Amino acid sequence: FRKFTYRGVDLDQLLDMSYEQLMQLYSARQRRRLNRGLRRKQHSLLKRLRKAKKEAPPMEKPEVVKTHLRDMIILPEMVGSMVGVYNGKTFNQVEIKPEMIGHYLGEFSITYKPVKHGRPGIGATH
Amino acid sequence: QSVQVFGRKKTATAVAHCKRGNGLIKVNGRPLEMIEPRTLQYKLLEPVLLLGKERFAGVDIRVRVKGGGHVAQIYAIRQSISKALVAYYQKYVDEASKKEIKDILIQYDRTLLVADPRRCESKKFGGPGARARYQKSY
Amino acid sequence: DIKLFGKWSTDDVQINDISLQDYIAVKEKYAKYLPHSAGRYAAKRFRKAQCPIVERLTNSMMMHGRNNGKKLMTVRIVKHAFEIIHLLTGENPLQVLVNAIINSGPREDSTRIGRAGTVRRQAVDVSPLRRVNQAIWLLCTGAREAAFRNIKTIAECLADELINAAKGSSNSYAIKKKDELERVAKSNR
Amino acid sequence: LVIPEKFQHILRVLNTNIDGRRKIAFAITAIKGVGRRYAHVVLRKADIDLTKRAGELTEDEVERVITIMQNPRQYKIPDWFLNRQKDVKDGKYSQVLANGLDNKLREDLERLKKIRAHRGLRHFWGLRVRGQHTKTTGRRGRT
Amino acid sequence: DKLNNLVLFDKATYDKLCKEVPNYKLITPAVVSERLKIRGSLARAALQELLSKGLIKLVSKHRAQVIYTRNT
Amino acid sequence: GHQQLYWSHPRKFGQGSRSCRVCSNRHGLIRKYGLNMCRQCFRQYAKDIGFIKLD
RNA sequence: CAGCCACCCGAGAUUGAGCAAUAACAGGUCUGUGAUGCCCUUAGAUGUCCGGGGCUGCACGGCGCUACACUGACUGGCUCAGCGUGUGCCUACCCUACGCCGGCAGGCGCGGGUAACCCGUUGAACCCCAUUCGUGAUGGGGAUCGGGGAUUGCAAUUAUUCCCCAUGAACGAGGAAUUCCCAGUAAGUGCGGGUCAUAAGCUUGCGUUGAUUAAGUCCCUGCCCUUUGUACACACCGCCCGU
Repeated sequence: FRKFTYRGVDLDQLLDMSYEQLMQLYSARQRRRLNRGLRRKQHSLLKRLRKAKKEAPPMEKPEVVKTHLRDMIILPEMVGSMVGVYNGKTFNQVEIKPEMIGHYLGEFSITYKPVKHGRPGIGATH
Repeated sequence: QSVQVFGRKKTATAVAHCKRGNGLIKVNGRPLEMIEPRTLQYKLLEPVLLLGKERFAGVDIRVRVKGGGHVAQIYAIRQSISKALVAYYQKYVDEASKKEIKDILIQYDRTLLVADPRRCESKKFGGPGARARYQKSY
Repeated sequence: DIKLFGKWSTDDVQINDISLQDYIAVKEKYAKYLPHSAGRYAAKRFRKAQCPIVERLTNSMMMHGRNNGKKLMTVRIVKHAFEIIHLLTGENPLQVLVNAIINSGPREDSTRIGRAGTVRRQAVDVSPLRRVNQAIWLLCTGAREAAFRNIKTIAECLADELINAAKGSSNSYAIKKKDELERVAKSNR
Repeated sequence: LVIPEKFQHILRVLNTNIDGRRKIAFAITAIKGVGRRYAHVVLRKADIDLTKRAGELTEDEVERVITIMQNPRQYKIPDWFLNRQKDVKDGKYSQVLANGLDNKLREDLERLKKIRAHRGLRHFWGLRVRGQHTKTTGRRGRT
Repeated sequence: DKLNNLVLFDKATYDKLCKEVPNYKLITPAVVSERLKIRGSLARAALQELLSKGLIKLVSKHRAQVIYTRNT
Repeated sequence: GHQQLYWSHPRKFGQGSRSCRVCSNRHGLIRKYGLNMCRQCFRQYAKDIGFIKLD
C-alpha cells in the first residue's frame, strides 16, 4: 500500500532530525489563533487533545468531545480526535485519514446542508 | 521676441517659445519631419516643404507640446505652424504680406480654428451613464 | 500651386453638370488643403449640408459604434483610401471613385410611398447630391461587408468591392439587397 | 523551406497532440511543458536562435525543454506547467511518462478520489471549487 | 477535412513573386497568390522581405488594405 | 459579568461604535468629511452647515 | 407679424443639470429624529452573552457580461489626453513613496502628507503594434484549485484568502415577452467616492469615442387642447340588464 507523505515532501525524514527547526518550516494556515504566542488562549485545545488521546488513540473516533477549533497542525496525530460543532442540531461523525498537514480538506464535518426542495413544476408563466 | 499666438487644440499643454532660427517642432523628442504617430505624416508635412525648406529658417520656435493622443498633437503642430507664421509675418513684415499670407493660410483652413465649450458629458442618477437607464420597458 | 508630390495632380476633376452647385460646395471659399480639419458642424445651424464626398466616405463606413475611440483611425483610413485606390487605379483615387460609383449605384433607390409605406418602395428619381452620397455609402458599407468578414486574403478586397459595387458580381450581400430594391424600382415601371 | 517529401504533419514525438496548422505560441503550447513565459525563459537561458521554426522540428529540441521542465529548480523560475508540483508521489519535481495508463500516471486524481477531496472532485468537471452565490452557478461542470 | 498546410516559408510562398505578379496593371499579389492555395500572408511577408533587401528601410506593415510597390 | 467576561478582545470598531451626532441613530451615517450625520439630518442641516444644491 | 428652414465681411448659431405652480393620493416613512397624539405591567424583555447560522434549500426566454474578426495583437511608440479622497479634537482605527524578507500575497524599518507642496507626471489605449493570423472546434472562454507561501479584525464552512499557467458547455449578435437609449449617447474598459476593523461585479461620479442623423409619426403605450355623447360622479376596475 501507500502511507502518508506530506504533499510530496518526506515526513519520516522530517522527524529524523531535531524538533526546534520545524517551527522555522511550519506549514501554511491554522496557526493564527495561537499565533499571539504559545501562551494563554491555548490550554483548552491541548486539554481536549489529552482528553481524546486518553479516551481514544489515533486512527479512532474519540469519546464525547466536540471541539470547534481547527486544531493547529504539526503532525497527522490529529486523528484520534474530532473537530465537531455542538448545538443540539449539529452532529458529525466521520473517521478521516491522517493526511492533513497544513493543507486542504482535513475536515469532512459540515455545519449546513440543503433544505427540503419542494416541487419545481406546477406552471412557470401565467 | 513676443508674438503671442500659441497653438492649442483640445486640452493639450503646449509652448511656443520664439527666437530667431529654423522652425522646428519637437514631439516626444521626435522633430516635425519624423513624427510620433508614424501614420499621419504626409498630412502634416505637405504644406511647408513643397514651398521651401528654408521657409522655416526665419524664427526658431520651441514647440514642446506634451500632447497625448494622435488627434491631439497632430493638427496641433499645423495649428502652431500656421499661427506662428501668420503672427511673425503680421508683426514683423508689413500689412500687405499679412494680407497675402493670411489669404493662403485661410485657403488652408476656412473657419475651424476655435470651438465651442464641450467635452465628455456628466452622468445622472438612475442609470449607468449620461443618457441611459436600468432594465427596459417594452 | 499645391499638388501631390512631383508625380500626381488634383486638378483633373470636371463633371460640368451645373447641378452640383447647390449642395456640393465648391463655389466660393469652401476649399481645403486638409482632407479633414476637426469640423464643428454640429454646433452650427445645420450648416453641415454642404459636405463634400471625401468626408461622406470618412463618416459613413463604420459598423455599429465599434470604430470610434480615436478620429486618428478616421483620418488614417482617409489617407489609406487615398493611397490604396491610387495603387488600384494608377491615377487620382477620388476621380476613379466618382467614375466607378456614378456608372452604377442608385438609379431609383429606396423611398417610401405617400404618407406611409413599408410594403413596397417607389422608383424615385435620386437627386444628384443624394445619389452620389448614397453611392459612396454603398461603397463604404460594401467595403465593410467584403474587406471585413472576408474568407480570402485581404489586399485586393477593394478591387472586389469595386467589382461588386459597379460590375455586379453575386458576392456582396448589400448588392443583392440593392438588386431587390431595383426589382421594386422596375415594379414601378 | 518545404522539400519534396513528407512534411511534419502527423507524427508521434512524445505521444502529444499537435497538427501543423496553428502557428507559434500555440504549437509549442501543444506540449504541456512548453509555451508562453516558460518558453521565453527556456529560450533565454539556453541561448537559442530566434529564427528556428517548428514546421520541420527535431525531437531533441522539444525533449531538452521537457528536461528543463522536470528540473527548473536550478534556474530560479516557477516550476509551473505542472499539475504535480509539491504534490504526493514526487520527492522532488519528477517526470512521469507514457499513456494508456492514465489512472496510474495521474494517480494524484486517484488519491483525491480516495480522500474524496472536493478540490480533487473539481478536476474532471469545469466548475469553481468556491461555488458563487446561487445564480448561473451549477452550470459549471457541463459534462 | 484536415487540409495540408506548411507552417513556415515555402517555395510556393516564394513562387511567382516577380515573374507575373508585378507585370500586371493591378499590382496586388494577394488574390493571385491565393490562387495557389498556399498561405497568402506569408507570401506577402516574403515579398516584403525581398523588397527590403537593405537599400530602402521598409519595416512598416500597417493594415490589411496596404499598398504594394510599383515595378512595371 | 459587569467587567469580568466582556472586554477581553478588540471589539471597539464595529458599526455600534458610531451614531448620528444629532439623533444618536446608527443607520445611514455619513462619515465623509467628518460631519458624522445620518442622511436625513444632513439633508435638514445642509443649508446651515454650508452645502448648497447647485449641481 | 409672431416665427420657421438653409447660408457668401464672420471663434462662438438646441451643453447638461438645479430650482420647479394650483389642486391631489387614505402613495411611503411613528424601525432618522429630544417632531409628536392615543399604550403595555411581573422573568434566560426586543438592550449583554447566539462556537454554527439567517435570503446562499437555485438552470445568464433584476444594473453591471461572449463581436466566427486587419475596426483586433505581449513596451521596437508614450516630452501622455484625466473626477476626487487621505492622520489622532472625542477615538486607538488615514493616504502611502522607498529599501529588506523577495523572482512575489503578506511582514519589518526609518520617510513624506492637514494636502496644486507627499502618494503623483495617479499605470484612465499601446497608434508601426521586434511569441506573431487561412478556409477561423484551437487569444473571442481558456465550462478555475495544483503550486515561493496563504490576513493590521473574536467569526472567512456560499467567501476581502492572494502576483499567474496547453484547443475542452457557447459558436457568426441565441424573438414567448420586457420601470433603456440620439452629438463625445449607445456600448467597451478601467479609476475613484458612500458603505468600509475586513471588504463592491451595489450605487454615485470620473476617463481616448460620431453623423450622411430619422431633423419622423401618432399605428401601439401614454399625456395635453377643442368639439361631441353619456343613464358615469365610489366617476368605465363606472353604471347596469336578464336567466
